Amino acid sequence: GSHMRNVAAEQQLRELESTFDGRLGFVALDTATGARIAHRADERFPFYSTFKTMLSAAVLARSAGDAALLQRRIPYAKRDLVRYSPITEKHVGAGMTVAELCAATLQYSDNTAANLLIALLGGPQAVTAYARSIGDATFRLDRRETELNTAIPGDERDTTTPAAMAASVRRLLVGDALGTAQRAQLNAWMLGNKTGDARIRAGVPAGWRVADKTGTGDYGTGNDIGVAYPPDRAPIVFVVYTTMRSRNAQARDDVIASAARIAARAFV
Ligand SMILES: *[B]([O])([O])[C][N]C(=O)/C(=N\OC([C])([C])C([O])=O)C1=[C]SC([N])=N1
Repeated sequence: GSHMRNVAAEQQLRELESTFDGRLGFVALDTATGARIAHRADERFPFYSTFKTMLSAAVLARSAGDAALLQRRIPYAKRDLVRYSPITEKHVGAGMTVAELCAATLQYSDNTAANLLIALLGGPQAVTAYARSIGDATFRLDRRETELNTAIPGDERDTTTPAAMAASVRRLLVGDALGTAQRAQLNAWMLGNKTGDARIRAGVPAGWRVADKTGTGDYGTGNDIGVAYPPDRAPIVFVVYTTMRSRNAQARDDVIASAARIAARAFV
């Protein structure tokens, strides 16, 4: 890689942003060198479901000191279900274990699972407190699902910046924010994500393994965060936020894939 290639990538990101109505917020970090490719890196974006990575990390951190927490069963009823709860709607009554809730919220973006885990931790402010503990001064979780997805212009609730989220994803999945076993579990869950095949995954080479978490809001908006694990070189962190409002899902996913492709080109 080189600075010149990273500057070219940033120009290509600006050109990409001109292809849709809205803003692109992008950071990629090459962990072999620390090199960064950035576009609107310090602007706030609604994080939508990508916060579920921070949420699950906070649960895992608590589980490091409570060996039974991940097996604890949390009951809930049909009245507790919010919109888009494909896994939790199957287990109304006796409910699900904390580990199962984490897997559901990470791999299917299950919203009720997220709310149950937020309540487990003591409320949304506990997720913000966890972010502070790992060095993220920017992240703020103010609301629960599904209200946190409103994305009102100028509203800083339930936002972060691409730079702050990339730093947190790096520390969580590649670095020292969590203990060994918990870092590994977070990677395992995110490697098994079911919702992101058309986003960051679609922009990187086939042999790369991707651990990602998607987000989706109103009006065909979307985002994706994660780490790619190339087969014989160092991991690369990807954070792609947008305020894109699209006519269809394919257009939105193509922008996110393209942004990842631009950074992969610069770093290989
Ligand atoms: B998260 O951002 O993944 C939670 N997403 C949602 O609640 C919404 N949609 O869910 C679908 C489209 C199934 C998804 O792919 O995540 C959503 C749609 S509009 C809105 N405000 N939230």
